[PDB]
Amino acid sequence: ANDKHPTPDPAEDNAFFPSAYSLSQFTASKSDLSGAHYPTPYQGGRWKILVVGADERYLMMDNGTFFSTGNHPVETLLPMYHLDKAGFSFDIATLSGNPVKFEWWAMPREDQEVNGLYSKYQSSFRQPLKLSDVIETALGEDSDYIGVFIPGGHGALMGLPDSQEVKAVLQWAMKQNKFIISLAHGPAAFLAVGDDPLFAGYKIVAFPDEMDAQTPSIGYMPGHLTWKFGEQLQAIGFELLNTGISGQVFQDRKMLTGDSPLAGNALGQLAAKALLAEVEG
Amino acid sequence: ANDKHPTPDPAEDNAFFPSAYSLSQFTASKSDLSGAHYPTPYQGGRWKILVVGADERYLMMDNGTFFSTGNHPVETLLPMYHLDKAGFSFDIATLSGNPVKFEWWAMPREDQEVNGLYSKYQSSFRQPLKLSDVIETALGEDSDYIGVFIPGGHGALMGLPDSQEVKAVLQWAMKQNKFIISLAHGPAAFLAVGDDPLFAGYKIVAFPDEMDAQTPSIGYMPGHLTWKFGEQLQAIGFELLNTGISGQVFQDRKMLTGDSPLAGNALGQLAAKALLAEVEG
Repeated sequence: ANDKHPTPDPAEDNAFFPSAYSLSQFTASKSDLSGAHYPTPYQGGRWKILVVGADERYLMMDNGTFFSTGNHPVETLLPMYHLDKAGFSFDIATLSGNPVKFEWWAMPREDQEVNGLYSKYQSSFRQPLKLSDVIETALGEDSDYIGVFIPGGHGALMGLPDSQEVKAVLQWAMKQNKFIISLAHGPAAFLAVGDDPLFAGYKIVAFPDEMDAQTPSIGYMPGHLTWKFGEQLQAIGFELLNTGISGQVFQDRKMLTGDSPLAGNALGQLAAKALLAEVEG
Repeated sequence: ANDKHPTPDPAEDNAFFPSAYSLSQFTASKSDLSGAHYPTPYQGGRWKILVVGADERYLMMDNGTFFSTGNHPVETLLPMYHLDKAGFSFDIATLSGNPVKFEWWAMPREDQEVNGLYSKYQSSFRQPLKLSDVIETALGEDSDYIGVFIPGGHGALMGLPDSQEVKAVLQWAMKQNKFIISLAHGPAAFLAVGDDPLFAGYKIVAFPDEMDAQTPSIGYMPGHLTWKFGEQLQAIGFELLNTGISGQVFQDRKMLTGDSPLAGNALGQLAAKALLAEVEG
């Protein structure tokens, strides 16, 4: 079971899940969720958070094979767990309006708390809002969103990075001074601003490009990525604070980020703290 | 293959492929592709067929499970095979721009010609055009599209039926008197016109709602459809000509339709014929 060959995904031809060996290395049956206790949660009932998920599971590799990916379930659910306990609700959307796609092979199958949160929001993940509608009717100056959460997973590398709709959402978050929460490959979505220097100088942590060039060696992916989101973010003004991963998180004003799936819990704590602080006043 | 239990799709939670039993009844290792010989095929190198495929594989059932579907490969590749033989090219697009999703469980693995056709357009199916780009520059008054092809498969029931972009394509096709080719569940895409009476009085064949209501009994789908595309088509003026399925195709002006996966070959011949007759007009 310590095999390094990518595992074929029967749902799609020439598609592969991470090899068994890489799975034993980067996934676990339980998550490290902890410290999700907030004595004074938000009771206002107005402020919620918008989640922009990935609507595609299959990412094209340089060799033509499809990496069977999507949003990373730990990177998505842990931050949501803390924010949920902090008293905030979530609206879930995708660009196409099609179901959010998770990397189910990374789901902690024996983690009761994490599974219970997905259960709470499964109807929304499976039948999300279409982002265009949210832009049309739920943003603007008096939106009920206190922030936007863009989870990682390689699924975030598709659509989001060059979507005018994502650009609209980011422009709104900045113009209305809202929280922008992301981690790992999630920050690839920030590239949607194009050459609009909206994020010049911002400091973030994100999944290291170098590691993406390395995981295929143990079959985590069936080929290599066709572009590097890290260098692109740097090209438009972001300062990447990390070169490795350790579950590190960082807050630059209202921009909260995490470096990888290891940062799921730390990010949840970080954001819960920031959001509660703002409503506290 | 006697097993009638829906088969778990490992890529997605609570998603199921058709039961082994239903597959033995509705799919085969080879197709009935035949008579794809056109003595004098089109050689002008201009006219093309626009293909609008399905970008989503998971359809929500009435019981909350997902039917692991997509476009039906036979319904898709046979009409294309003939038109290819006829000398016409194709542009493949999806609403989101995400990869066309095929019901791979129905692909004839032992069909040489069919598999070779897929290989030829493999890159376009996996990395299709986004419909909005096609609408911005490929339509108009002097388009190179001689017709539009919308293949079936239950994947066609998602996105297409209420897409404003599909509406633009169909209103355009009708205004410019272009061929509209579809079969089985593909005609559900015609509902995109909403309340435009454009199709009043048209005769077409399509997969019967009555049949959809029963396939779940043998595990073809993990639940039942949440709506009936046939009844809605009738509600906007379409006259459904078929009660069951037999490979039946019909031509009413430039509306060319087939009744089910069985109509793939005949629709290809019908389309090839109609298009060849016009180009020589």
